[PDB]
Amino acid sequence: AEIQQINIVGNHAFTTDELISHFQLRDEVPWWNVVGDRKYQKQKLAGDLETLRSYYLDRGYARFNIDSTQVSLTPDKKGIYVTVNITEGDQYKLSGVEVSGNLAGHSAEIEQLTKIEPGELYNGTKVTKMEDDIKKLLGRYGYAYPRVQSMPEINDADKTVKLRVNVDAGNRFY
Amino acid sequence: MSPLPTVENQFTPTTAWSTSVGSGIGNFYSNLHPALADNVVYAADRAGLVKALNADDGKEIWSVSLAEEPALLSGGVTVSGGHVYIGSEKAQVYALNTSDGTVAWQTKVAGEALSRPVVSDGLVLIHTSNGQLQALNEADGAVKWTVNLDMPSLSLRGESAPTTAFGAAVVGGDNGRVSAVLMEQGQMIWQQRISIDRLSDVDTTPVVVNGVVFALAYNGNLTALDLRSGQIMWKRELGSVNDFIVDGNRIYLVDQNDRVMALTIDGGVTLWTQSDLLHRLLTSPVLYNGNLVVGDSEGYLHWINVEDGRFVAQQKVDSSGFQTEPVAADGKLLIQAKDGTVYSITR
Ligand SMILES: [Ca+2]
Repeated sequence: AEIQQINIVGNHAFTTDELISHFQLRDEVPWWNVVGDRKYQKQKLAGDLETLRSYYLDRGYARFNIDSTQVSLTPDKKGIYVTVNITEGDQYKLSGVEVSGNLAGHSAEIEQLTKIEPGELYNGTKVTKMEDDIKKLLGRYGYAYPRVQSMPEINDADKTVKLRVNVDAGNRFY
Repeated sequence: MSPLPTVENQFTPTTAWSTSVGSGIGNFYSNLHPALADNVVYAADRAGLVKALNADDGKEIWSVSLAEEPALLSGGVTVSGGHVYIGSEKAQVYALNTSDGTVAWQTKVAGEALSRPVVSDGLVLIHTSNGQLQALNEADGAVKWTVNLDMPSLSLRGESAPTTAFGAAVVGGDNGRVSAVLMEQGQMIWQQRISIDRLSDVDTTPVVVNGVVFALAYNGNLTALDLRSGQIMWKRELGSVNDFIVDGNRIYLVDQNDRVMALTIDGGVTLWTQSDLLHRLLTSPVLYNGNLVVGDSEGYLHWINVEDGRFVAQQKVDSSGFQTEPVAADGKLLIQAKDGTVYSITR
């Protein structure tokens, strides 16, 4: 069976067309890629939901949520419908970044990695890359498996997000 | 599929008129079909075009565009009380004025509004693809109440349109349950299970007759339920997504493999079966001048005698094929082909 439609409901900031353009699943094979098909796969759907999530999170929408998804078959069993139901929420700006935990005495260098451009939108991928910068920094002092977790503290009145970042440097390795 | 049977017609059915309605629904499987009220036909296409046509000659009275997205018009058309109701897969429900097609109101609903809108007790009932049943006020479209129905992991495209009786709505669910809800405030009254081979949608419209609810789930069963309590009276291992007919003391149905059948209302014992149209993807049936009529994916209409399941006629009508339900009322037989063309058929 082939995907007849990939529909998004609740998307007012971006067109359905722009959003699903970034998906692995297709309800339409574009002329410029021959390899593509309209076959459904569970794993691909899961990946596409993360793509969609990141699409909004990278663009400031800290409260973005996928409310539900439906997959259905047509009665003749030849067609598949995919529907993603979302609540966008508003755009959020970064107020601050607080870092805590086992920093192995590198607080200062770490704090200079968590600087904020004034008036910066929350960006999910930028948070991940900040985490990665911290891991590499600790990696340069022997700590081969540091753990970092970032929890967004959301202020719906201010439309601001404060990042609370926990760091555990872990074992030093020779 | 099953090849076309050779039938000697007992009468010669013809086309009284046909009128194009944009590009119809094409291969997008959905509910969208014509409505008839006071000698006017109302019909739409998926892209957003809606027309009112004189029911005697198919000539246009008005034509509007709900795109100016595409609208993805999908559920309906239903007409009642001066309003033309249409649900869309952008989760909109429109109420247009019958006189000129102006939008009286438009409401954002909980999800893709796939079901044939059902009007009762001053409300408009909408069943969404994410499992919500909602009641909208007829006069301004405001949502009065919402009932959440459980969604399985996989289902069949389409949503059950509820029937109504004694102030309750009785609706099929996508998880094999029939639900009765009070229409005053959407109070859940009772829920009864009547169910890929685990697919179990009740996408059919329940039929209520003499304190009994008849409902049909895909992969089985056809069940009779006590209206008051939801208790199962009897069941038959038959399955469908197509609406069925209760008329006289007969049940007429088209099952999920396109067997046409007549059963007794009292126990569901089969009177006859007609299997020659197997897998030709039939529309749900309609009674027209004594006969059962169904359309198929190749664009034929088949006329079937209700006493014995015998073909009395067949006509080649439209090359794009049929999918959505035919409509028989006020002396008319109407059907809309996949390419949007509306036909008025005369026996
Ligand atoms: Ca369904």
